[PDB]
Amino acid sequence: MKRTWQPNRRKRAKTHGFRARMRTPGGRKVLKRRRQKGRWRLTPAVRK
Amino acid sequence: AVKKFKPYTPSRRFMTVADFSEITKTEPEKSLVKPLKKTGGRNNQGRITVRFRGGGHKRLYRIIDFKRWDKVGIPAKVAAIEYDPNRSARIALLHYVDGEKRYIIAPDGLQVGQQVVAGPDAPIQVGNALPLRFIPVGTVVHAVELEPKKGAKLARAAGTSAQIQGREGDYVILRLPSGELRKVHGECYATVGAVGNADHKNIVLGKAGRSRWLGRRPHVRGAAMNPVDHPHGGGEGRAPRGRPPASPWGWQTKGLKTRKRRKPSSRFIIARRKK
RNA sequence: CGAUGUCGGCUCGUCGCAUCCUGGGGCUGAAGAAGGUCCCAAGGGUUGGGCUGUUCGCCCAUUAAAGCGGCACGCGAGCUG
RNA sequence: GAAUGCCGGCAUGAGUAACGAUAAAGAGGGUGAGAAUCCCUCUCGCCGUAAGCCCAAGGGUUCCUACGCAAUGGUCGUCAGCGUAGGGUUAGGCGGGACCUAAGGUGAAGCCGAAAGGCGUAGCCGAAGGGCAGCCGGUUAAUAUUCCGGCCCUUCCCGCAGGUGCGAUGGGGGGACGCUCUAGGCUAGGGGGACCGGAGCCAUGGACGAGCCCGGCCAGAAGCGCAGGGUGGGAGGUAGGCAAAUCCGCCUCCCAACAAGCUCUGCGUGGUGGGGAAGCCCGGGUGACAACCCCCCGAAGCCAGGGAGCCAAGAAAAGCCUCUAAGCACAACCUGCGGGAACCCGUACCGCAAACCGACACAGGUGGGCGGGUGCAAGAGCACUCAGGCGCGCGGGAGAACCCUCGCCAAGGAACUCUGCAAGUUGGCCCCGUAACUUCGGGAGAAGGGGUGCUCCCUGGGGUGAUGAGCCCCGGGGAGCCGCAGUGAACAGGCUCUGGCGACUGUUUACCAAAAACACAGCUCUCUGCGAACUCGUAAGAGGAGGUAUAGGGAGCGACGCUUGCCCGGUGCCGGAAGGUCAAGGGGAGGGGUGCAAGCCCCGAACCGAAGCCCCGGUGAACGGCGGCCGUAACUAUAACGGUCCUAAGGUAGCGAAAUUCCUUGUCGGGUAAGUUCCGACCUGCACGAAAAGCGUAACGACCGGAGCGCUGUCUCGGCGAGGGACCCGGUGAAAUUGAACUGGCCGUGAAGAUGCGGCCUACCCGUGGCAGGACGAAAAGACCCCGUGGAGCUUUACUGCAGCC
RNA sequence: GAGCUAGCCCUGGCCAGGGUGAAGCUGGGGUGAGACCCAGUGGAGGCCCGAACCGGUGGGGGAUGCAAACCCCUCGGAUGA
RNA sequence: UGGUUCGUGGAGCCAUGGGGGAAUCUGGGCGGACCACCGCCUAAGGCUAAGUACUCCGGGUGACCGAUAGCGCACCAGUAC
RNA sequence: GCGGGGUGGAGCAGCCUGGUAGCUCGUCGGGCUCAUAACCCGAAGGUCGUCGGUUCAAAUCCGGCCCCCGCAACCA
RNA sequence: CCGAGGGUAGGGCCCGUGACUGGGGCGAAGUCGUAACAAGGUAGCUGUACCGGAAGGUGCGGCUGGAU
RNA sequence: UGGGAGAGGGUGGUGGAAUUCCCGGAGUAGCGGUGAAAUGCGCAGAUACCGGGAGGAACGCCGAUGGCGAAGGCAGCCACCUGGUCCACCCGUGACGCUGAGGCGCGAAAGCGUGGGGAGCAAACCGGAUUAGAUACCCGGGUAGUCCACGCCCUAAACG
Ligand SMILES: [K+]
Ligand SMILES: [Mg+2]
Ligand SMILES: [Mg+2]
Ligand SMILES: [Mg+2]
Ligand SMILES: [Mg+2]
Ligand SMILES: [Mg+2]
Ligand SMILES: [Mg+2]
Ligand SMILES: [Mg+2]
Ligand SMILES: [Mg+2]
Ligand SMILES: [Mg+2]
Ligand SMILES: [Mg+2]
Ligand SMILES: [Mg+2]
Ligand SMILES: [Mg+2]
Ligand SMILES: [Mg+2]
Ligand SMILES: [Mg+2]
Ligand SMILES: [Mg+2]
Ligand SMILES: [Mg+2]
Ligand SMILES: [Mg+2]
Ligand SMILES: [Mg+2]
Ligand SMILES: [Mg+2]
Ligand SMILES: [Mg+2]
Ligand SMILES: [Mg+2]
Ligand SMILES: [Mg+2]
Ligand SMILES: [Mg+2]
Ligand SMILES: [Mg+2]
Ligand SMILES: [Mg+2]
Ligand SMILES: [Mg+2]
Ligand SMILES: [Mg+2]
Ligand SMILES: [Mg+2]
Ligand SMILES: [Mg+2]
Ligand SMILES: [Mg+2]
Ligand SMILES: [Mg+2]
Ligand SMILES: [Mg+2]
Ligand SMILES: [Mg+2]
Ligand SMILES: [Mg+2]
Ligand SMILES: [Mg+2]
Ligand SMILES: [Mg+2]
Ligand SMILES: [Mg+2]
Ligand SMILES: [Mg+2]
Ligand SMILES: [Mg+2]
Ligand SMILES: [Mg+2]
Ligand SMILES: [Mg+2]
Ligand SMILES: [Mg+2]
Ligand SMILES: [Mg+2]
Ligand SMILES: [Mg+2]
Ligand SMILES: [Mg+2]
Ligand SMILES: [Mg+2]
Ligand SMILES: [Mg+2]
Ligand SMILES: [Mg+2]
Ligand SMILES: [Mg+2]
Ligand SMILES: [Mg+2]
Ligand SMILES: [Mg+2]
Ligand SMILES: [Mg+2]
Ligand SMILES: [Mg+2]
Ligand SMILES: [Mg+2]
Ligand SMILES: [Mg+2]
Ligand SMILES: [Mg+2]
Ligand SMILES: [Mg+2]
Ligand SMILES: [Mg+2]
Ligand SMILES: [Mg+2]
Ligand SMILES: [Mg+2]
Ligand SMILES: [Mg+2]
Ligand SMILES: [Mg+2]
Ligand SMILES: [Mg+2]
Ligand SMILES: [Mg+2]
Ligand SMILES: [Mg+2]
Ligand SMILES: [Mg+2]
Ligand SMILES: [Mg+2]
Ligand SMILES: [Mg+2]
Ligand SMILES: [Mg+2]
Ligand SMILES: [Mg+2]
Ligand SMILES: [Mg+2]
Ligand SMILES: [Mg+2]
Ligand SMILES: [Mg+2]
Ligand SMILES: [Mg+2]
Ligand SMILES: [Mg+2]
Ligand SMILES: [Mg+2]
Ligand SMILES: [Mg+2]
Ligand SMILES: [Mg+2]
Ligand SMILES: [Mg+2]
Ligand SMILES: [Mg+2]
Ligand SMILES: [Mg+2]
Ligand SMILES: [Mg+2]
Ligand SMILES: [Mg+2]
Ligand SMILES: [Mg+2]
Ligand SMILES: [Mg+2]
Ligand SMILES: [Mg+2]
Ligand SMILES: [Mg+2]
Ligand SMILES: [Mg+2]
Ligand SMILES: [Mg+2]
Ligand SMILES: [Mg+2]
Ligand SMILES: [Mg+2]
Ligand SMILES: [Mg+2]
Ligand SMILES: [Mg+2]
Ligand SMILES: [Mg+2]
Ligand SMILES: [Mg+2]
Ligand SMILES: [Mg+2]
Ligand SMILES: [Mg+2]
Ligand SMILES: [Mg+2]
Ligand SMILES: [Mg+2]
Ligand SMILES: [Mg+2]
Ligand SMILES: [Mg+2]
Ligand SMILES: [Mg+2]
Ligand SMILES: [Mg+2]
Ligand SMILES: [Mg+2]
Ligand SMILES: [Mg+2]
Ligand SMILES: [Mg+2]
Ligand SMILES: [Mg+2]
Ligand SMILES: [Mg+2]
Ligand SMILES: [Mg+2]
Ligand SMILES: [Mg+2]
Ligand SMILES: [Mg+2]
Ligand SMILES: [Mg+2]
Ligand SMILES: [Mg+2]
Ligand SMILES: [Mg+2]
Ligand SMILES: [Mg+2]
Ligand SMILES: [Mg+2]
Ligand SMILES: [Mg+2]
Ligand SMILES: [Mg+2]
Ligand SMILES: [Mg+2]
Ligand SMILES: [Mg+2]
Ligand SMILES: [Mg+2]
Ligand SMILES: [Mg+2]
Ligand SMILES: [Mg+2]
Ligand SMILES: [Mg+2]
Ligand SMILES: [Mg+2]
Ligand SMILES: [Mg+2]
Ligand SMILES: [Mg+2]
Ligand SMILES: [Mg+2]
Ligand SMILES: [Mg+2]
Ligand SMILES: [Mg+2]
Ligand SMILES: [Mg+2]
Ligand SMILES: [Mg+2]
Ligand SMILES: [Mg+2]
Ligand SMILES: [Mg+2]
Ligand SMILES: [Mg+2]
Ligand SMILES: [Mg+2]
Ligand SMILES: [Mg+2]
Ligand SMILES: [Mg+2]
Ligand SMILES: [Mg+2]
Ligand SMILES: [Mg+2]
Ligand SMILES: [Mg+2]
Ligand SMILES: [Mg+2]
Ligand SMILES: [Mg+2]
Ligand SMILES: [Mg+2]
Ligand SMILES: [Mg+2]
Ligand SMILES: [Mg+2]
Ligand SMILES: [Mg+2]
Ligand SMILES: [Mg+2]
Ligand SMILES: [Mg+2]
Ligand SMILES: [Mg+2]
Ligand SMILES: [Mg+2]
Ligand SMILES: [Mg+2]
Ligand SMILES: [Mg+2]
Ligand SMILES: [Mg+2]
Ligand SMILES: [Mg+2]
Ligand SMILES: [Mg+2]
Ligand SMILES: [Mg+2]
Ligand SMILES: [Mg+2]
Ligand SMILES: [Mg+2]
Ligand SMILES: [Mg+2]
Ligand SMILES: [Mg+2]
Ligand SMILES: [Mg+2]
Ligand SMILES: [Mg+2]
Ligand SMILES: [Mg+2]
Ligand SMILES: [Mg+2]
Ligand SMILES: [Mg+2]
Ligand SMILES: [Mg+2]
Ligand SMILES: [Mg+2]
Ligand SMILES: [Mg+2]
Ligand SMILES: [Mg+2]
Ligand SMILES: [Mg+2]
Ligand SMILES: [Mg+2]
Ligand SMILES: [Mg+2]
Ligand SMILES: [Mg+2]
Ligand SMILES: [Mg+2]
Ligand SMILES: [Mg+2]
Ligand SMILES: [Mg+2]
Ligand SMILES: [Mg+2]
Ligand SMILES: [Mg+2]
Ligand SMILES: [Mg+2]
Ligand SMILES: [Mg+2]
Ligand SMILES: [Mg+2]
Ligand SMILES: [Mg+2]
Ligand SMILES: [Mg+2]
Ligand SMILES: [Mg+2]
Ligand SMILES: [Mg+2]
Ligand SMILES: [Mg+2]
Ligand SMILES: [Mg+2]
Ligand SMILES: [Mg+2]
Ligand SMILES: [Mg+2]
Ligand SMILES: [Mg+2]
Ligand SMILES: [Mg+2]
Ligand SMILES: [Mg+2]
Ligand SMILES: [Mg+2]
Ligand SMILES: [Mg+2]
Ligand SMILES: [Mg+2]
Ligand SMILES: [Mg+2]
Ligand SMILES: [Mg+2]
Repeated sequence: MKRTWQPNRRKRAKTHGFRARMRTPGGRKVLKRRRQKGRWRLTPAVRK
Repeated sequence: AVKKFKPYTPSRRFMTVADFSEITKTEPEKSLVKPLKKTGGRNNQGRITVRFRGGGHKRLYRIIDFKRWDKVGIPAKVAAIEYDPNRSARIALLHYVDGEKRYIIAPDGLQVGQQVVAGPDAPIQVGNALPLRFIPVGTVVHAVELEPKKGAKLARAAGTSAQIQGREGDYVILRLPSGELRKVHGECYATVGAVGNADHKNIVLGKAGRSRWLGRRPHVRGAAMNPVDHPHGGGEGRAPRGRPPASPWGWQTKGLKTRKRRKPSSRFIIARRKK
């Protein structure tokens, strides 16, 4: 059937994108948390 | 009149539509229309704040002149009478001798080609707007301001009207469409005559779709819901109310008066409404 | 109760006998024929339909007879639902 | 040594299931260590409104070539979307940006919030909407509207010339709009051609033919032509379009007006540039100096901002045109011409799939465009087939049971079963014909029947031509011919009668319920006078609504017809400047502590004192409720009638063994040979009843009963056949489960159902195909049940609080 | 976290072919004028049949699946909520 | 109302959202309701090292571990997935 | 299995709170009327379901038995 | 070709009959009330509407075939 | 041709008395109703009185045994539109007449549909009396309806 993952590059960057994270306290905390963990990528990769 | 159909489909059996006899122009004045922003009953939080709304026909908002005392003493010609989707009334296109074109809601019996005028010295004839004090007591009137210069707020719906009952100091006594008796300031403008298109209420939608065309989404009874949703929710099989009939939000909805008693306007309301 | 699937139907049998029919009998208020009643007998047999989910039961048309029970109310790693 | 323990390793099941659509293969020749599987050829089959092609998402080098086969590939592999290396994506015109706005987002000003933050007009951002300039062909192994060739065009900059009151983020016009139907003319596309060009072809009985097979175009500026969109001209006044205005708007006048003119597109032509098949010679050469014409069909596409009708009344902003303001009129803008300038990103490849979403090379899911021909009434349906693409990445055998999908069946014809479940039957089109009842629409495809092919003769009307031939579209009548059968194949209703429910089309439990449930137009109650009520929010602010009682919220009821009774004691709600109660506060008769005292301090009665409650009323389409015993009629039975107890009042009309009836398969009728169902009745209604509506109702229903007809493999009752499996061989090779096992029957025993204990009986060792009685077989720490001072959802006149409101 | 799903908002797109024949308009009859009747034209509709497309009614298969919802046959809607 | 051991308690102290609202030393606060006496202190402005907390980093040391341990990671790990 | 009830002839008080049986109808007797009904005036009639126990004393309180009507009977 | 007729299918009319139901007509002395006839003790009658055990009552209009 | 009387019809307007309600003022212990009463209303200030408003329906006196109309029926007053009818003059046309199965129209009250309106009245309904009963007559309330517009219904002691 139709499944849950319907990739959409714009939707990805707009929802989980770096600029989206930064615009919000919780999202900055995400970036902070992910940096502190030493995540190689802070934000999902998407080709714009 | 109101137009009936032959029962050539189940829905067409009872459906009635407006006769559109008074309509002389079938497109609006381009400079007097802005796009209407459909809400879907959602407020700026994106929350449904009025239920069961949306999906209706696209509409363009016709700017309506609810002041009229802008152009005092300047008469206008009733150039056309048109369809307005945003209200029950008809709207009359005015071509002022000024060159300015505006809309008013069209009063009953108002005729295309006639002249109308606004002001204290205006004649007492249909389509003219005057401050209430200069209008004879007992005269039928619509599009009445509630406060001076604040805009026509009263009796604007199709077939509605108010009647001037008398005078008291700086205020006049109106009988509003609701039957409520009220003190309205004398300096409030109003148009002599009743709102036209009285047959509006004789319209039988006929079928569900007609409701949807109007942006009125299906309304679901509380009785048909579950207790999480609504005080009338639950019960095995059908249930009677089982409590005082109530809203989804729990307040009582059969007789429970809800206007604020301490409202400053209570001093100006002579008699509560009718039936 | 870290599960022994629960009615009935179907299918498939198999067993018991308190025997429904067939076989052998005694007694009879057994003339004959047909019955009643008991005893011996489990070899085989024991129909098709209307109604109900029905087991059962009533009814129809027959029949030598249209038996009653057990097998986890036999049988859902066989099926039905 | 155990924790259904944790991590890992390795077993068992087992050479077992399976190897992923039943569209299908066979042979020859290559390559190579090795080939059913890679390459080539021929034959066969499949798709062809796709299973072909193009585009967008998404993917990200998967593209091309070379060299490879460890792993990946459900087998194999020499092949590959795999490994390694090299190469490949070219734009002013395509897309996106350097343009515009949409919802929304963000947000000068501003508002709000303990903080974080929430808002918010303008502005900005934001597209698959608007606006905007490239078409045809050639080329590469791989890119092409991008490179090249021809023919075109856009913007910016500067210069020249002519013109002009030039000048904007300002004003104005315009952009600018739905749905259904649709005219005229074109094209795209298609069919035919006795015409034109073309390698050849004469087979096997005939055919050298007016034969067969193949092809008969594409792009193109100005101009002209055809069709169409858009647009009135002039003057006078002007007070509106937040300044201005010669513009727009309004008034008046003349001129003219389904014309024309001017303008703008589509189409045809058009200098020019292309392209060009079958066949046989190895993607190429040839054909070829290819020809490149006529007729017909013809769009849903084009002219397109066309027209008509309708109600539900159908974006914005820029580009563009016009107007004026600062300014400026050496400027500046317009027009034409010339030269120069024109950036950033995408561009490979897959793209209904083996490269996207599904853990897989997964029978699933994925928007837009093109989608040829013939026939069947039409069509995107159906069968075949073109272009093109495929035979689905395990095979070879065999010809059991059994399973799946499939075909047929004598006689019967639902006897099967909970049920005609399933499968039959019916099946398109034309004609004839069609009942109750009805809301006059319908019920209708009711039912039921006839016709249907092919050949010859005669003929009627239309489209295109021209009024005619030819072509094409409907037809009508004659006479014939063949078959078992003519919508000869594929696709294409079984019908009827009668109840229950719901009016109806719709909606729902994604993934066990599609229903009688939800919605529904309609009805009635109730709230709400507008800074509405109500909703979200601490707030600001929003929705409501740029609405105004013919409007909005809430609730019930559920088209329609006829209706909707009595109870206001209780609860609810509504009304009630009395009275009773009532908190803070006001008051301070009067006490009290301390102080040598003034004083300080504490307590404190009467009275005044809000809502709320109490109290007086009203209120049912508000919550709800609508009796008991006993007796009486010139037969019995019954009780129109009476007596009496209680009630706030005692169930009205209608309907009733019901979707409700316990007794119950009530009784009686109907239908049947037989009817626990059904239909109709009756009424002592365990336990109907009037908007949680009552009783009806045409039409409708993949709803649920009952019946008949039709027809059948459902059945009596089974048989045979087909293919895909099951079986055999080669290849690859799982799984849950598993204390260990050397794992028989009976009668016992045993924690009460024993392969494992006793006694007896039986039994050589080991498998294969099958069956499912047992291993209280597997699976899931029973969802029922109880327990726990476990949890959660839900309720309320349980408790206690909180919002909200007073 | 609304790339699934539910609603709403904004902007686009899709719906072969056939059937039925409402209003209106015209003509005719009618009448004092009418209502009305007839015929033609017309092309309405949560109208009818039926693909795409959206569904998911009944049955079978599947059930360590092709698939953690699929396949076949069948069936609902298909200008509209 | 909050803080303190103080949960309304005889509830002072400190802090303050609301109402009322002084004085400048003969002023004012405090010593646990209050009053008297005896005393303590000087509100309504601000600053101030050190002694204290911590270990991302460097070093030293262990009756700490020794690759299922020790950090999640001894290894190209916040990686592959 | 649980509740309520049994009292002049009929229907209901009294029982709770022991001593005292009452209301309406009916029945009888007398009136009015030509007569009946209505109406008027009088009167009777229960020993309280039944047996036991408590009490000085039982319709009353308690227990058992007959009765008479209601209500229940769920999880499978 | 026509064709008696047989068969299939659906209509129309008529008659008989049917659980039950609806009132009607008649039936020596049944139960309840007393609506009408005398102003019948509320003048009657009436068309219609609603209601009630029943006659009946009531509303709105009408009539006199009513007043004394 | 000239003239007359008339609640004939239709439309729009508009006037006063009264009833009810509401507000304001004054005022107190009852008012109301009946055969007599009760219910009901009233110290929460009713009745009775004066002033203010709102609203609906019906038109007193004239008014008669009267007039009009085909009937049903028609009554404050104004205006507009319109029918019928009588008279007079003796002008015109020359039997153009009478009746009328069907048709068609009109048709009191009640009733019905969709709206509006609703003061008074009042079926139904409730209550208080009466009564053996009283689903009646009398009393206190009260919903349809009475009223308007449009559409139906088409009956009558539609009678002279
Ligand atoms: K249970
Ligand atoms: Mg996933
Ligand atoms: Mg994207
Ligand atoms: Mg996108
Ligand atoms: Mg997106
Ligand atoms: Mg973002
Ligand atoms: Mg890194
Ligand atoms: Mg992130
Ligand atoms: Mg209609
Ligand atoms: Mg109109
Ligand atoms: Mg605009
Ligand atoms: Mg927002
Ligand atoms: Mg938001
Ligand atoms: Mg709401
Ligand atoms: Mg909404
Ligand atoms: Mg309008
Ligand atoms: Mg609408
Ligand atoms: Mg609803
Ligand atoms: Mg529910
Ligand atoms: Mg919720
Ligand atoms: Mg709730
Ligand atoms: Mg409820
Ligand atoms: Mg119920
Ligand atoms: Mg319920
Ligand atoms: Mg409630
Ligand atoms: Mg509220
Ligand atoms: Mg009011
Ligand atoms: Mg158990
Ligand atoms: Mg088990
Ligand atoms: Mg179980
Ligand atoms: Mg004998
Ligand atoms: Mg004998
Ligand atoms: Mg014997
Ligand atoms: Mg035997
Ligand atoms: Mg049986
Ligand atoms: Mg049994
Ligand atoms: Mg039985
Ligand atoms: Mg015998
Ligand atoms: Mg048993
Ligand atoms: Mg069993
Ligand atoms: Mg089973
Ligand atoms: Mg079973
Ligand atoms: Mg079941
Ligand atoms: Mg151990
Ligand atoms: Mg395990
Ligand atoms: Mg093995
Ligand atoms: Mg095995
Ligand atoms: Mg598989
Ligand atoms: Mg395969
Ligand atoms: Mg090959
Ligand atoms: Mg390999
Ligand atoms: Mg290698
Ligand atoms: Mg592999
Ligand atoms: Mg391999
Ligand atoms: Mg594989
Ligand atoms: Mg090799
Ligand atoms: Mg270029
Ligand atoms: Mg630049
Ligand atoms: Mg922008
Ligand atoms: Mg913001
Ligand atoms: Mg953005
Ligand atoms: Mg764009
Ligand atoms: Mg472009
Ligand atoms: Mg071009
Ligand atoms: Mg200019
Ligand atoms: Mg517009
Ligand atoms: Mg439309
Ligand atoms: Mg055309
Ligand atoms: Mg063709
Ligand atoms: Mg001007
Ligand atoms: Mg100006
Ligand atoms: Mg050549
Ligand atoms: Mg035109
Ligand atoms: Mg147009
Ligand atoms: Mg805008
Ligand atoms: Mg100069
Ligand atoms: Mg110019
Ligand atoms: Mg740049
Ligand atoms: Mg490219
Ligand atoms: Mg596609
Ligand atoms: Mg692929
Ligand atoms: Mg594969
Ligand atoms: Mg696939
Ligand atoms: Mg066809
Ligand atoms: Mg294959
Ligand atoms: Mg074999
Ligand atoms: Mg057969
Ligand atoms: Mg048969
Ligand atoms: Mg049957
Ligand atoms: Mg069977
Ligand atoms: Mg069934
Ligand atoms: Mg059946
Ligand atoms: Mg067929
Ligand atoms: Mg037929
Ligand atoms: Mg033939
Ligand atoms: Mg069909
Ligand atoms: Mg039934
Ligand atoms: Mg339903
Ligand atoms: Mg339905
Ligand atoms: Mg549902
Ligand atoms: Mg479901
Ligand atoms: Mg579910
Ligand atoms: Mg699920
Ligand atoms: Mg299912
Ligand atoms: Mg359905
Ligand atoms: Mg409905
Ligand atoms: Mg209704
Ligand atoms: Mg809220
Ligand atoms: Mg608004
Ligand atoms: Mg509903
Ligand atoms: Mg309902
Ligand atoms: Mg009917
Ligand atoms: Mg009550
Ligand atoms: Mg009350
Ligand atoms: Mg009450
Ligand atoms: Mg009711
Ligand atoms: Mg109650
Ligand atoms: Mg009653
Ligand atoms: Mg019954
Ligand atoms: Mg019942
Ligand atoms: Mg029963
Ligand atoms: Mg029976
Ligand atoms: Mg029986
Ligand atoms: Mg019987
Ligand atoms: Mg049944
Ligand atoms: Mg009975
Ligand atoms: Mg209810
Ligand atoms: Mg109810
Ligand atoms: Mg019914
Ligand atoms: Mg029906
Ligand atoms: Mg259905
Ligand atoms: Mg078979
Ligand atoms: Mg086979
Ligand atoms: Mg392998
Ligand atoms: Mg035992
Ligand atoms: Mg054992
Ligand atoms: Mg042993
Ligand atoms: Mg032993
Ligand atoms: Mg077994
Ligand atoms: Mg088993
Ligand atoms: Mg556990
Ligand atoms: Mg357990
Ligand atoms: Mg469990
Ligand atoms: Mg238990
Ligand atoms: Mg415990
Ligand atoms: Mg608990
Ligand atoms: Mg969504
Ligand atoms: Mg989405
Ligand atoms: Mg079509
Ligand atoms: Mg069509
Ligand atoms: Mg149509
Ligand atoms: Mg349809
Ligand atoms: Mg398509
Ligand atoms: Mg299915
Ligand atoms: Mg089926
Ligand atoms: Mg199955
Ligand atoms: Mg499954
Ligand atoms: Mg499928
Ligand atoms: Mg359809
Ligand atoms: Mg204490
Ligand atoms: Mg304290
Ligand atoms: Mg102290
Ligand atoms: Mg403070
Ligand atoms: Mg001091
Ligand atoms: Mg202090
Ligand atoms: Mg101190
Ligand atoms: Mg002290
Ligand atoms: Mg101190
Ligand atoms: Mg100080
Ligand atoms: Mg320090
Ligand atoms: Mg160690
Ligand atoms: Mg060591
Ligand atoms: Mg480690
Ligand atoms: Mg270790
Ligand atoms: Mg480390
Ligand atoms: Mg680790
Ligand atoms: Mg990672
Ligand atoms: Mg007592
Ligand atoms: Mg006593
Ligand atoms: Mg005598
Ligand atoms: Mg007497
Ligand atoms: Mg004693
Ligand atoms: Mg005693
Ligand atoms: Mg005693
Ligand atoms: Mg329970
Ligand atoms: Mg014959
Ligand atoms: Mg009488
Ligand atoms: Mg009488
Ligand atoms: Mg009398
Ligand atoms: Mg009388
Ligand atoms: Mg009389
Ligand atoms: Mg009675
Ligand atoms: Mg009455
Ligand atoms: Mg008389
Ligand atoms: Mg007083
Ligand atoms: Mg003469
Ligand atoms: Mg003469
Ligand atoms: Mg009337
Ligand atoms: Mg009438």
